[PDB]
Amino acid sequence: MIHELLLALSGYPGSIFTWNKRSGLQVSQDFPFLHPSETSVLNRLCRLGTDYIRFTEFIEQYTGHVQQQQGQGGLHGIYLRAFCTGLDSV
Amino acid sequence: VLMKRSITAPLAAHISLVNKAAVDYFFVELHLEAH
Amino acid sequence: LVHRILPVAASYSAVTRFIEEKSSFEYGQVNHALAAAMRTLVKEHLILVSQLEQLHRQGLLSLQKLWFYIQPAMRTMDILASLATSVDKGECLGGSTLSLLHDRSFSYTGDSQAQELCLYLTKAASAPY
Amino acid sequence: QEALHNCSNEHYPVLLSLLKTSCEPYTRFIHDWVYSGVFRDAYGEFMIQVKLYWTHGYVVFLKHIAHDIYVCGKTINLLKL
Amino acid sequence: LHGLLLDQHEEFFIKSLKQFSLRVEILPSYIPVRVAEKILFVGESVQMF
Repeated sequence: MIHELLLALSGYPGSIFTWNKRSGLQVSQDFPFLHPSETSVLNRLCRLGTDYIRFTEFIEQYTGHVQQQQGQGGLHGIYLRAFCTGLDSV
Repeated sequence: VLMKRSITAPLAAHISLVNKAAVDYFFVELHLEAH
Repeated sequence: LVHRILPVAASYSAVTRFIEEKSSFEYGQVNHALAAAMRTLVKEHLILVSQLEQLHRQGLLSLQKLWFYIQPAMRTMDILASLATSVDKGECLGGSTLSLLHDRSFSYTGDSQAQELCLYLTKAASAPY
Repeated sequence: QEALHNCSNEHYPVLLSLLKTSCEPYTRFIHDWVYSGVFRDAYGEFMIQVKLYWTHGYVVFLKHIAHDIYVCGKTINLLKL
Repeated sequence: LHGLLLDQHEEFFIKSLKQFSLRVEILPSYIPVRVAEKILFVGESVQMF
């Protein structure tokens, strides 16, 4: 549960931190290793990794993905790729 | 941009020299002007 | 990785056999000069092997180092062994193994790792001509 | 064309390093037929394919000088006579 | 400095004397129209002569 959390937050989801698109990363919430004081902390920490997975997915998806084979600029083009390119160093 | 900036200059410099050497060769030896 | 490093030994046995079998006056002065410039690169190979031995005795050589080290002369031996096969197969003597080197030099010329080799072999082989 | 498509992202030096040594033989081809009038043909891939005194066909690189090369070789061959 | 662009279906706030104009929308709100006209003048003039 220690190493599993770092694995899930880095972007390689744990088997304890189940990846969902409606609740993101979330702790199991029913096993006897979690208790009300740490539950709030665990809920707080899950959100950062949920954002991290979407970030890394979107950066991989729009940077270096085609050789020049949408036409929309809010999904493709040089400026959006530049946004992802800055995002990895951020 | 990837284009010629200093490779076409020593190339286009030579094309016209070659052309002038042919056209002058017509006149001053074969007398195309006489025809 | 061990499988990829063995072919230079057959490509070294082929290079040492050309100097014996094709050293007769029937093939002539050009073949003698050709095999004697084949000999210089074998000298260079042994010169490689000495310094590699000094690194290996102190444990400071590994198979990842040896792979990178023997990759440049792998191509060298490949060219010399293929040329030995071709000169043997057509029984070439005279000018037919002075045209073959001219042809090999154009054949690989995009990197010019082999072009300097074939140019050197033609320079040495054409002096008795 | 893969240079002009992406010249700002991090995949640019790798593409330039490939293209910079892939243009070594093609530049030599152009430097032969213009300076000694030796036509060159690798495998059929040369940009110029094979009275009027032409034995060559013509009808990416700068097309502004491409058709100039087509006439610049036969002028050398005319100077050979 | 040349009058050449390499865009693929995108904008860099500019649209001889061919396809050169600036539109107020695509030009950023913190860059003024004033310096943008000077940029446009440079590009068009250099392309012409």
